[PDB]
Amino acid sequence: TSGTLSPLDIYPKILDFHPVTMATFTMTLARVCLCPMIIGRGNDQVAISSKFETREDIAVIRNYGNLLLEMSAVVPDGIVAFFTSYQYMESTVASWYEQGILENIQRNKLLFIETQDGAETSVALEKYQEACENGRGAILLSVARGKVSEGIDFVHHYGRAVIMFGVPYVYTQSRILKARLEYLRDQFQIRENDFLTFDAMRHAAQCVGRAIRGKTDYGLMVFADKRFARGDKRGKLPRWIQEHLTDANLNLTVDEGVQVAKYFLRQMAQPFHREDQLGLSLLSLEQLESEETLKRIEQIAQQL
Amino acid sequence: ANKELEEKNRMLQEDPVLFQLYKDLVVSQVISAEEFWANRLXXXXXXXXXXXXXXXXXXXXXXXXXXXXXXXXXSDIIESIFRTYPAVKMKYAENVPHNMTEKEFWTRFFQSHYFHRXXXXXXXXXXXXXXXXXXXXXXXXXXXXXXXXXXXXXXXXXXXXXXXXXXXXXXXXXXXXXXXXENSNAAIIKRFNHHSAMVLAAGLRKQPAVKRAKLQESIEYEDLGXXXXXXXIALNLKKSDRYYHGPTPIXXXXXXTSQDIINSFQSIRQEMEAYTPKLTQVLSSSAASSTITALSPGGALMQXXXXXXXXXXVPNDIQSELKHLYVAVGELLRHFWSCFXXXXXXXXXXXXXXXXXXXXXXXXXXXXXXXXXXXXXXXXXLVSHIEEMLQTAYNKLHTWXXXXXXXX
Amino acid sequence: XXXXXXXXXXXXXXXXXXXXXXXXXXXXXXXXXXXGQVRLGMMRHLYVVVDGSRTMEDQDLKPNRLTCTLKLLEYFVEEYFDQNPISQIGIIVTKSKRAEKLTELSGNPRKHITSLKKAVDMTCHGEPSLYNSLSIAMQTLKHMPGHTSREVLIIFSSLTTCDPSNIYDLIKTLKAAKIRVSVIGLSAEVRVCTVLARETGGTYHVILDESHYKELLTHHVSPPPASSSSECSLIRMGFPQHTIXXXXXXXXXXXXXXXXXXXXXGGYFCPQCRAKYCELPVECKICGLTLVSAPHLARSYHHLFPLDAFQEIPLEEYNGERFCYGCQGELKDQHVYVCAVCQNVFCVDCDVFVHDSLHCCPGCIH
Amino acid sequence: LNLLVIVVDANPIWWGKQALKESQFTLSKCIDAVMVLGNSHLFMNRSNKLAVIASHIQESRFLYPGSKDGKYELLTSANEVIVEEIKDLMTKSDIKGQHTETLLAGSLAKALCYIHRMNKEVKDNQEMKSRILVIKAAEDSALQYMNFMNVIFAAQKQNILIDACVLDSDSGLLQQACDITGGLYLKVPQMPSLLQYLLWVFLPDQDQRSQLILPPPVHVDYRAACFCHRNLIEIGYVCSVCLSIFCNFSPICTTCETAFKIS
Ligand SMILES: [Zn+2]
Ligand SMILES: [Zn+2]
Ligand SMILES: [Zn+2]
Ligand SMILES: [Zn+2]
Repeated sequence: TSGTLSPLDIYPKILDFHPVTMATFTMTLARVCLCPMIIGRGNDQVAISSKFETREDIAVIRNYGNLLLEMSAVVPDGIVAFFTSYQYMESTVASWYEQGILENIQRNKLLFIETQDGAETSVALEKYQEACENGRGAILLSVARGKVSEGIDFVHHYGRAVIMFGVPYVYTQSRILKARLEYLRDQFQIRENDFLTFDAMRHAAQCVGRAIRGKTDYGLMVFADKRFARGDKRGKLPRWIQEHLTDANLNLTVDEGVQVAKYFLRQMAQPFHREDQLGLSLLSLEQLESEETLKRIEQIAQQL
Repeated sequence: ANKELEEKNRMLQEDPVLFQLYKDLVVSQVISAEEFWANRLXXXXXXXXXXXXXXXXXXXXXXXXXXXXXXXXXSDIIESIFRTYPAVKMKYAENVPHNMTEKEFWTRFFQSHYFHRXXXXXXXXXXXXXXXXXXXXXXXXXXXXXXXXXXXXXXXXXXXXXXXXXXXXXXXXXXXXXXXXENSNAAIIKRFNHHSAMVLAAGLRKQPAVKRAKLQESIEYEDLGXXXXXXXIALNLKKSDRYYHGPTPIXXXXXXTSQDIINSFQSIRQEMEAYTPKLTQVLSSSAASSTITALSPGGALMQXXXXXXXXXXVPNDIQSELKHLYVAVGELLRHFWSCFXXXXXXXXXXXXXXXXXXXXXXXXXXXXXXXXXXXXXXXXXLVSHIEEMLQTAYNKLHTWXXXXXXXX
Repeated sequence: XXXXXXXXXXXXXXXXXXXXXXXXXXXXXXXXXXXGQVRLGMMRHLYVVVDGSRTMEDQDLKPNRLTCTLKLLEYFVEEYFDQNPISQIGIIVTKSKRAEKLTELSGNPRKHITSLKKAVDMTCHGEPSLYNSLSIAMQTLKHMPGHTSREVLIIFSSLTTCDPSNIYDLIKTLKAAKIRVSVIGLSAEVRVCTVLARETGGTYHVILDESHYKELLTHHVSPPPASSSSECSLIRMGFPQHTIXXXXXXXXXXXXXXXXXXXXXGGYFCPQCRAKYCELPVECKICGLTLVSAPHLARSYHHLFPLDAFQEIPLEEYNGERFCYGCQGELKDQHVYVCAVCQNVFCVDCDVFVHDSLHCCPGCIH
Repeated sequence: LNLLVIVVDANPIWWGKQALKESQFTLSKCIDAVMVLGNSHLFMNRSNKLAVIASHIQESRFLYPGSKDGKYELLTSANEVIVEEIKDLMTKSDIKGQHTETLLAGSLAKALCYIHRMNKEVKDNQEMKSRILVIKAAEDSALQYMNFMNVIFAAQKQNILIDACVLDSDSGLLQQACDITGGLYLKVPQMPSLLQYLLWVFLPDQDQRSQLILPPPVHVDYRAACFCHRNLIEIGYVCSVCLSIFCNFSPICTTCETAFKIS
């Protein structure tokens, strides 16, 4: 059981597994509660990607920094920014300094960059959580593989805008990948380009889908490169995020995404009291005994 | 310390009208200077009730230039560095003449760890960078995460952590492969972590309890529990008729016996049957002539009003006299009616009331002297309103004295 | 890029009229007003803290946010002194991590609106400071007497809330100092302003439009209800009669004023200290009494015996009283509004007029 | 474009005592001076408007709203409807005992909302100024003071002037209203000359108040009493919950049963 598992067709195809129930439960909402956008279009109309395989391309890192700057200027209370690899976060935050960007991100919010010490990460997390509560703005940028996004969960006002930089592919690792893929071709029947896309999307949607605790929590969750729009990679995000991924939001610019973020936060900072939920996204004692509600709950859940 | 003197002075200077008052009271031999400056506390808390905390870009707000090695004179920048990096504070304690100047010292301040975010053996900020590294290692080793109670404990967020032996991803931290630019980029990461930690700690001045606290916070949902609405104390008025006929006094309202109701209904039902004379009945011309006689300016309803006979004879310097007088007597009655109202039944407040009585009597003497020196010029301009105010002070003093002697 | 396809047509003669009528009806909305028979804070030292941040210069409103905010505060001072006469206002612009008491706590709209007309011309440089602004508002609002519902209204825009100290000990102090702070927010929800609003006792709101922001400031005009904490005292009051120059100044008392003044012949005295005031109502500058003409108590009596709801019914529905009981006119629209007690008939114009201005049913007086 | 709204205090008890007095001045000359003032106001300019309300003891019925005898025609129709309306009002009438003092708050409320709807009728080129004459002849009940101030403040906001001709007795609330709104107050010293007072003082509009020299403003008493003993106050105690005037200090606030915090 997990909050993200997608697609469910592949866990019987890996684990030698035959279940009774293969179930996906749709996010039924009385309020939009999240918006995913795929910011895959630079402000210069440069195609945002990570095709270079961690060997830096300058203008794409420029547009990443521009995204982080303007999303800092819009979003409240803590932005979480997942990179691809620690070499790539190393190189990106390197070239956000020689290039004149990172002082402006300082002017809007307080950075807490990650390191692979076990104690320095915990101190950076503690100051990041003491800066989302003592007035100022805090922004935690990490790697989408490590322990930062495995257990350490970001709740109502600690991450409002989970910025997934890049598509996380395991690129550093050796012939263990080639050999596990040759195995999944041969003795299971799962393709090369199927398993790579599955692994990348389970890591990306794993690190994204921590921002939301309940119905009364709202998380902007942006995906920043063009590859998340290409049908197979978007097709393997879970159903409760594809349901709220609009075709207009598909392949936004930086500034169109910033304006969607502003309209999102303004429409979703108003009093959304408990009395707006008893119809749709909540149930009382006596709202259960009605068989019309039973028909509704029959219509919500689906299987695969 | 001669603080107060410098305050009362600075004020007197900036506030010449207050200076005037200070003379008209102290110099006039009515009260003593100490009392006046004593009970006149009205000023600001601090320069701004605090300072401006180092927001961010304390090195890059007006970076290295009060117009690299340009001028360095911005107050926000030097005060924010004085708060933010106490190693630079101790270096400013050391090397400030004693053989360098702020040109050379701040030229040696825009060096590494501070403006370029490097990490190397360098000039006079090298031991300061070593002490900053010792402060980071004290935050990591002598200190740890305080709210590691139920989250954010990144060292032990794994129940079974082993060495690099029996694992899959054992090539995580490599003891080899230490480059120059890579170590520089790690240095930039460490300097920004330390910079933001010093900002957050500078803006923040100096067990199962915390663990169950963080657990019960991170578990709960705002939806599935209790609501968020405080209260509203219900104001159900008892006697709202007191609101209906309000503070207007009771007019003489004596409608007579209800026989008159029936009589008047009869007479006015008979009256409004036969109706409409328009030429004849409306005005006799003699009544109109007497009405024009009345509304002419020598008759009734022209009250001989809107006259307002004034005494504008010697305006300007008498107005200046009255400005001095009303400022002075305003300060006097300010102190009097400010300490006066509640009796404050102890001996210190009664002693302040006795000092107020002495200031009151000498104030009356100074007011009589000012009236004699002023009104003996051209024989006009009654100043007796100030004497009404001071006579009411005199009266409240004697009435309080008789009241408290009855309360003996 | 293809909004031009929003105009459909079925018969195309009145169908474009139907599309235009749907658009023009969807471009309007009605307000949400709340009624209560509860205790209200009627003496009310409110204290307005405006941003002077960098984010005041952003152009989300039709002029930049400083200009629109300041225009609606001019309207706010106007309607608040138009509705609550005893109370006072003070204005702090918060600018460059420091707080500036721009206009002290007084009770006449001339000085405040003059200062706002001045404050149009400002610069809005730097990041704000919620610590110092709440500190200055606390410093003045310590020593107002305990029956005053001491209220602060923070019109707050930016997100980096650059304090110079810890701002949870202020919220604990202001919780203990029984002050009440309400924040009207721009562009976002900030957790610290949410904790401040829900802990001090106030209410937090974020802004869509011009109209929604007018609705929020109109919501903060009215006296907000009291907690179970505020003192219910009995302030000693003074009711000075007006005194003209007595009988053509036969033994008058010629004074200048009491706060560039001319020679005052007569006017308003004080029943405590016997001073000379031109305007009423004014807190006694040398006594501490509060001076009231007493229609100034009658200007805010409608809060205590308030209105009720009008039963709103659009259809024709049994109406044997064709004419408006308000102003004797026909009901040419399908909205008929019927009172609770007398149950007479009113139209839309009489509805807006009675519920906004006259504050009483004309039937229930009879 | 101007709008005079005459309000005539038709107390049937008072004018009944006036008509049993067998004086010269009865209700017929009162309503006739009202109609001559109305025809004069419609006569001064084509664009002027008229509305005449009659406060009865239990109802605020409006009075208003070819040429046989030589008047202008619309003046004839207006006079016919005012005459027939007072004959339908006063003759066909009732009798009750608990509510026999006249009212003025309700007729002023109808006048305020009537001026509101007639100002919505006005187009963008022209602009309407407005006033309310009050011809009072009875004694006002104290019991509606809570109501009465409210309509004054409505006329404070809606910029409607208020004028008053009181006939027999002075009235503190109505001279109070004519002080607040900026109107005018006048106590007539001799009854049958009423029309000549109206055609010089109360006929002229807002841009003739400033031109004519008029009878001077009487000083207005801001007397204030407690809700306790009804006696005159120069220093009072006012609650901050009930907002009510008490004269002497008392422990337990009676007006709102307040658990008074004592220091
Ligand atoms: Zn006084
Ligand atoms: Zn009613
Ligand atoms: Zn109507
Ligand atoms: Zn009370």
